[PDB]
Amino acid sequence: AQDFDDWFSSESTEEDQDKIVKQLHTVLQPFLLRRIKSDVETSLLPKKELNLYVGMSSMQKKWYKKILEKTRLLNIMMQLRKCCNHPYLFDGAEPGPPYTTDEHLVYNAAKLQVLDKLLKKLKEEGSRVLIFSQMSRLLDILEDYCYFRNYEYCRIDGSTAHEDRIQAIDDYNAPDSKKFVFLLTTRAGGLGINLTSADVVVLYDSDWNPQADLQAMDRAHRIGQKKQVKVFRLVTDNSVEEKILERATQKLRLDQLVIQNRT
DNA sequence: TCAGGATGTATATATCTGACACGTGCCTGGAGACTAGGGAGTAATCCCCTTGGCGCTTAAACGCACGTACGCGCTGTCCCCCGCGTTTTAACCGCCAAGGGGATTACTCCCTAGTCTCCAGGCACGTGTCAGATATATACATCCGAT
Repeated sequence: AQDFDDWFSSESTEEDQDKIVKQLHTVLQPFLLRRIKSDVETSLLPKKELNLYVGMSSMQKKWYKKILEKTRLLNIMMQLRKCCNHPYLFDGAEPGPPYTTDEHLVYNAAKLQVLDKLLKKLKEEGSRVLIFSQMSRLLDILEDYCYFRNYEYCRIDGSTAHEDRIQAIDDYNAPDSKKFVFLLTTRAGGLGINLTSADVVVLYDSDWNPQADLQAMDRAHRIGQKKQVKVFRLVTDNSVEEKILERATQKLRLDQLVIQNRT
């Protein structure tokens, strides 16, 4: 790898004039054969994105500052991603006992406040949303929030057997089906699962590996999809999520400069 | 169940002694210079630990059901151990003898350690092998429980 990693001049970024990369274009030419889905009209429909930025909530603003300045408050970087997702995960941020599922849950979640409105705006359009979230515990908050709004939902997350998985996917992929939100996790098993009878997914949380979220949005974008599929990605503002997305971005963009110019 | 005894438990009192107070001499804790080296701060570099997860194999752990054997309660029946009176004898002071042992308090002085300077042999670390010990199967021998 010394002749492969370092010789390539620090990923050919700070010491390249689009020449050494041109060399590697033909270096690994006779080893790979990558053919684009653009050249075939299988999905025959390009995808769409938003990167909507969520003004961070109030009680979250308390916690994020609290985490910084010095309960198992270890691995700080991901802890801040919990605060950026929902403070209710911190065991105590939510109002104490007794426990009720009401609008107070919606207030203390900067993403969910924005997400709630958009979940309404697609209800009238006959869309069915496919939430993909990290930290399966985060699903439980959405699950109960789904229970609060009287929405049709089913869950297929980790620790659910495939026979449970297949009946769950049938409920969503049924003829004249009625499920609106169907929960998963960013991994959600292999590519095999068929979600082409859908039109909108939500990447509630981003990931370090963009390819790990590339195929997840391909779950909807797979073959047979006729209508346009809409993919969301909530991004916390002036927080840890800001740096993760660009970290994914440059790793994502690394693919194009290396692979996406051969064929 | 109630009156009849033996035993601490208080009471007050004369006596012994051993804590408490006081004064001196001596040594050591404090003040004050001087210095040098131990540790605190910095800043590379590599490896491990954390917190979220995800998917898979495969034994253990759990639950359920007979169904014994044993933990427990009762009874009996010794026999052994406790309470009490009676002797008696061994501990416990007091003594005597002489000398040795062990602690101090000086003096003296050899010799054996620490303290340095060089300098090479240990020994630890990073490699590259082989063989001792598994794991399976596989046939063998060898208790255990029911006819």
